[PDB]
Amino acid sequence: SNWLGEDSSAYTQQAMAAAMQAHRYDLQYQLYTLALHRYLRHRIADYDY
Amino acid sequence: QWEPVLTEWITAVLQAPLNETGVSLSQLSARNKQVEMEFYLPISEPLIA
Amino acid sequence: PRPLTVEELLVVTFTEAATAELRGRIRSNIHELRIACLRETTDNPLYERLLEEIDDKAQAAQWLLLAERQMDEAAVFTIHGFCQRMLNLNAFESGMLF
Amino acid sequence: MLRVYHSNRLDVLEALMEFIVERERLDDPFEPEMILVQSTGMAQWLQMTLSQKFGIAANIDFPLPASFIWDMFVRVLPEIPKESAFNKQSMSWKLMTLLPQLLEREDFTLLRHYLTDDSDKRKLFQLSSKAADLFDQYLVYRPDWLAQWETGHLVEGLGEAQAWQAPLWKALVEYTHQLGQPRWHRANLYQRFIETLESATTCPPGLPSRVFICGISALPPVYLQALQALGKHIEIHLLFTNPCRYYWGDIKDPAYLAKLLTRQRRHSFEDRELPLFRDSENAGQLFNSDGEQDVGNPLLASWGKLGRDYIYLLSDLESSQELDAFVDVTPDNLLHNIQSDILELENRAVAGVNIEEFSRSDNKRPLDPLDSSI
Repeated sequence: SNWLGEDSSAYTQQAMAAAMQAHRYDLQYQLYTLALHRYLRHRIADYDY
Repeated sequence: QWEPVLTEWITAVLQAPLNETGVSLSQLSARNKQVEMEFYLPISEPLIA
Repeated sequence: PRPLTVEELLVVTFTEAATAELRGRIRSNIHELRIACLRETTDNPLYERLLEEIDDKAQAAQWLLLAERQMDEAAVFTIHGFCQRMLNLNAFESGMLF
Repeated sequence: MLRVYHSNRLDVLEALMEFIVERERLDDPFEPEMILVQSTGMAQWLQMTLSQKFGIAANIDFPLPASFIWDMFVRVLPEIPKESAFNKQSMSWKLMTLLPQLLEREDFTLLRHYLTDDSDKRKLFQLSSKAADLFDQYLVYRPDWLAQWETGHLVEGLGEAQAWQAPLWKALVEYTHQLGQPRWHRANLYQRFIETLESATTCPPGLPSRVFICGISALPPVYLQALQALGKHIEIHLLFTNPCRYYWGDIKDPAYLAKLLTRQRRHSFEDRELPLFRDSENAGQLFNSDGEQDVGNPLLASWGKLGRDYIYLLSDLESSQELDAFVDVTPDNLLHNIQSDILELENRAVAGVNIEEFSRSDNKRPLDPLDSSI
């Protein structure tokens, strides 16, 4: 949940892509995927990404 | 007085077509979910930015 | 009529420094008396008189050991610290909050 | 089948956790791993060590023992609500309404004299809170008194204030029945739970595969009995960190210590127990009525009351598998000397009982004057 997008046109695939780089949320991608991969390699035997 | 607005907003957000499969979260049972995980990643060799 | 214990000997001492000094002197006297009763010999005249008065040396040693271990809750207190705890104990009779 | 892992340090018990969870593994990835703790620092340390060894330590639950017991109650027994109706604040709020009506009953004169001075509800609130706290402690530790007070009897050999506590409990039970909230609670639930668990099939539904208990040195006998009953069908591990090596508990009967000849197993090889198996058993090491008087180290004998109670509780189970894994220390420093003297359960104090040993002072252990341990 975030800022007051008073019009529905302020939540399109370009506005969110701009806000992704403007708030640097792209690090969470790799960090969370690595964290979940390191857990799957311990839980599931014969795991393929 | 926020109740009629919220009770349709929840139903609107609970039925989205996410990724062409596993969409519309109401078709997910309790055996297939795990909420609020917490992890720990030990890192050596100090991370240069 | 009966031998008492550590937590049933109330002493209302005037000032806090005097309470601390009294506690230290009582603890040291108990330790030295227990050592002298174990060894059956001493040099202090009052300790010699007490050791001559006591008959059961082993029972006396046990009582002094229990007293020394019980000493971390001894009542060498002041009047305010006494009245406060008595009020907080019999709050039903005294009409106080908790 | 309730394995109890005695040890001396926490690094050894940490290696036993990592060996078991690596040797076997859970099938479903979404099934959590349950570990019982008491504070948050222990949980943080456990997560740090597990994650440091493995690579990640995720999806681990740390519930309180009471919450774990209630979860097992609602999982095994049917139609139980997810949380009890007798909370630590709900009793206070109910007695807030209950006390003015219950007043003027020929047994509440003390409360009448306490209350009718003035009324900003402060005294009533404090009395209700203290009463609720006391009843919660009763519910946790001694349920037999509540079982008698449900019918309305009085127990003999007990002190005063029962005459104003028991009708209060009975009226509270009647009030919470009058509202319509669920009736079940921890005093009358555990007996039915252990009764329906002791004699049943080997496959109850929804129970977890295994559970560990780390860093706990305080457990009520009711919870111990419930865990012993639950350990028959699932594999449960218990980790107790005791300082001593041999048995340093108490006694109950001149034939109970004959029954105390249970066999502790070494973690890999053979059996161990306290030395001098019969002379130190029947002789003055164990006293006729109470526990040991010649315990050993005076520091242990003067400080380990709670440890004595806990080892006496765990030295009474019947289905447990008592195994040990200790580690020795060498005497080189002052601190290591004291720790070794505590662990070996030996006395090293010079008293001077006779003139020769009082004169000669060359029988203690020498000290390095450059030591900086203590």
